[PDB]
Amino acid sequence: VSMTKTSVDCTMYICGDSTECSNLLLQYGSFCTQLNRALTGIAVEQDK
Amino acid sequence: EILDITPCSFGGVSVITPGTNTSNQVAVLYQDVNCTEV
Repeated sequence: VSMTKTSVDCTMYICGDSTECSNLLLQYGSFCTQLNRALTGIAVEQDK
Repeated sequence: EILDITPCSFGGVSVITPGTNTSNQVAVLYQDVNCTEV
């Protein structure tokens, strides 16, 4: 029925405490944002 | 001597807010972490 709700911080997962790495991640656009919203989805419809 | 290393940034942060037309008051939530900074 329910799956273990997992939220993954692609900002720190990809770039842990790095500013230049964070800028490089931002250069890719919003991919981190799509990942975050997809996981928040998984969580919300799992709760539903 | 043997020392342990633990990465920082425990958990995340969430925002609890009512409707924009209701009020400006907010409540913050720190996931899977005890109240340390406050």
